[PDB]
Amino acid sequence: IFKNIQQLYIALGMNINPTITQNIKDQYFKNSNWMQYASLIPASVGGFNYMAMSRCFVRNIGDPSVAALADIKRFIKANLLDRSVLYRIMNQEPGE
Amino acid sequence: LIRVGINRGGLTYSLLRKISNYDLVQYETLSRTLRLIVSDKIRYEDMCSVDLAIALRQKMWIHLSGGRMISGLETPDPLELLSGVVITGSEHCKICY
Amino acid sequence: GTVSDILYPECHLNSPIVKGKIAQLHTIMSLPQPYDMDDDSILVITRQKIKLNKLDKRQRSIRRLKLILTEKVNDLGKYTFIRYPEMSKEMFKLYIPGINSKVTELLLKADRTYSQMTDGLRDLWINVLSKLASKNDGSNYDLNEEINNISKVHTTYKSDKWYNPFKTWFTIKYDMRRLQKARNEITFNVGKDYNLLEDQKNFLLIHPELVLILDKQNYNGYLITPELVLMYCDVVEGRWNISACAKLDPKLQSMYQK
Amino acid sequence: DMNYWDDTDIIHAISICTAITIADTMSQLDRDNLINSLITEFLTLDILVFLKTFGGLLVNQFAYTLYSLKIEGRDLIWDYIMRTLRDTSHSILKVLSNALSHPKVFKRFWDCGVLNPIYGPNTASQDQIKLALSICEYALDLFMREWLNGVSLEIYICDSDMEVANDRKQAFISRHLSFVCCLAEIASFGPNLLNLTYLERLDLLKQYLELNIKEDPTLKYVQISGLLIKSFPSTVTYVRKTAIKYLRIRGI
Ligand SMILES: [Zn+2]
Repeated sequence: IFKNIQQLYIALGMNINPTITQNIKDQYFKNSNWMQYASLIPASVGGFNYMAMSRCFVRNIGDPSVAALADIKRFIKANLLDRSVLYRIMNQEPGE
Repeated sequence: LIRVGINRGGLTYSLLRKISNYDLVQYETLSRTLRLIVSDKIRYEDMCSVDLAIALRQKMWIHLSGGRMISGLETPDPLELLSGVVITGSEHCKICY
Repeated sequence: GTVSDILYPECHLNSPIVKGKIAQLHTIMSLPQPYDMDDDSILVITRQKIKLNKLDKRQRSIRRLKLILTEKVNDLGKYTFIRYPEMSKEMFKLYIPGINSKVTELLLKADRTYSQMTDGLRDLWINVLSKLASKNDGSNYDLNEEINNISKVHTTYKSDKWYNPFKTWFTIKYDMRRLQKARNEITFNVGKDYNLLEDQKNFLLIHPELVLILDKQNYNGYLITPELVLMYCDVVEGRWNISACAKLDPKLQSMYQK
Repeated sequence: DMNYWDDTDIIHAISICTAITIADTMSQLDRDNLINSLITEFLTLDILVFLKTFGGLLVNQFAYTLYSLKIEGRDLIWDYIMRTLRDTSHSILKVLSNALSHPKVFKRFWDCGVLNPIYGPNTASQDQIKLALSICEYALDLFMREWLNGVSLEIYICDSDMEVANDRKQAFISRHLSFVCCLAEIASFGPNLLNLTYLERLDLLKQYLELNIKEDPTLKYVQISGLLIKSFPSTVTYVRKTAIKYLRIRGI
């Protein structure tokens, strides 16, 4: 988690990609808890967290979505995330 | 890809724009998700993760599935299913009892 | 040169390290030659190409930095240049406080963001351990050293011996990669293609083809290829990670010092 | 007049006037209110500012359609603008194509890098519409990046009559406000601007933007007051001719 946070900050502030504008950068740097949410929400549902908690015990976890939602519930119980985060994840817009 | 495209042709600006904008689009999508406004009518945190996955896949695939059922995907994850009891001190297993 | 917005410079070492390239860098821009080679054919070829004015575009761009070097550093003839293997002791711990003032603030912000969630992480793992193996008699999971060490990951990473060399090398690699990528992408005005950083103790020149480091306290010079930059950077980053993670884990605290 | 001007200022003026001429935004402003020789400035202008201004004018031209058809986000705006420009041919495309046919202009845009050798086999008089379309593709993205990076956009509102110039300025402000509403992804709840005049459009759009600012102090950190407008009593074409004549006098 610590290295993910550091890498997100590096990618958003000190990278050679010229397409990263300023509005995105200060939107993530100034909105409260946004970097924490980005580093903590699992990647299967939108976030940038790629390590499931059950991956520390078994190699094959099944399908990623169930593990991601179980991890989100565990985060909510541990006060790492709020319930509104789960509601937003459930009500996000679909692709095409 | 660039070398082979130079050798054979067929590349164009509007094709590689998709590759060059990838990370920015990812950040924009996450930011769009994060400032959504939601209500507390449904208590999703009290459901099982399998049911949550089923509901999420029903919501996100609605433009193709409609109301139809998607099966053969969801399996439980180990850390939610299991309950371990270390038996010691001449006491019966609480779950077994 | 090709122009595209999807071409990125290499971030890690994937090629071998060849003595001939470093020796050629020494012999192109007129400097004393520290290397002695088994087969010095490339040096002879480069010297003859210099004599007949037959240097390539990149070679000429490398060559014309000697004018800047002579203009800036007045006493250039009394520096001694050191070969690749002999300079590793000084390159492995290279600290230039003047140049690394950008990564420091980003890493401080990262430390703050992580520090605001250690209690939640501890509670999460305590709940998981209590649910996975529940013992009726005591066995309070809170007073576990491995769990207790969660609240000091950022502190251990920051208060590490290899933090400052990592910051310096990361800054150098970032600058060099920025210039190399600036070669490929669309440009509208042509300007200087190098980066010069002057300090009371260090002199740093970054070019898409080389890095020159001069220390004036003892008058020593280091001329390195872009491959050596990536090699040094990821070696120092590996040492940093190893040291911090061995410090945190109770099972590897002896291996830390060893 | 322009005696106090330096070389950079006159070059910038030449490039901005060329951008204003290529995309006939002035006649568009006039309808809102109810020269064949073009080579020499293209050989003596600045590419970067010209492309940025051209992208700004292109996105300003389609602002009302982008507001009516609720399109939000930089990617979707670029997609729709390019789709419309590719399908329905314009006259600005023809003007740009005729200008780029000259070998020296083609060489300039070839050496700058916008006309990429990889993306297709193109030479002078080989193709015209494709070259103009590629220029537009790069200009749109460049302007969007510059605007999102907080860089001001400056244009010239030139007319002999004062009130006509003021009306043109007001119409441009209205279109720019509509574009800013579209780019902030807050245009879905905007008031309907159908069959309505430009003054009331400006008033209503400003009120809506003020209300959204009242909701959150930063509307997703998108710049607003980046417009820099300089007005001259003479016309745009006269300004371009005058600037290029002083450039000729100083011997480049
Ligand atoms: Zn039992």
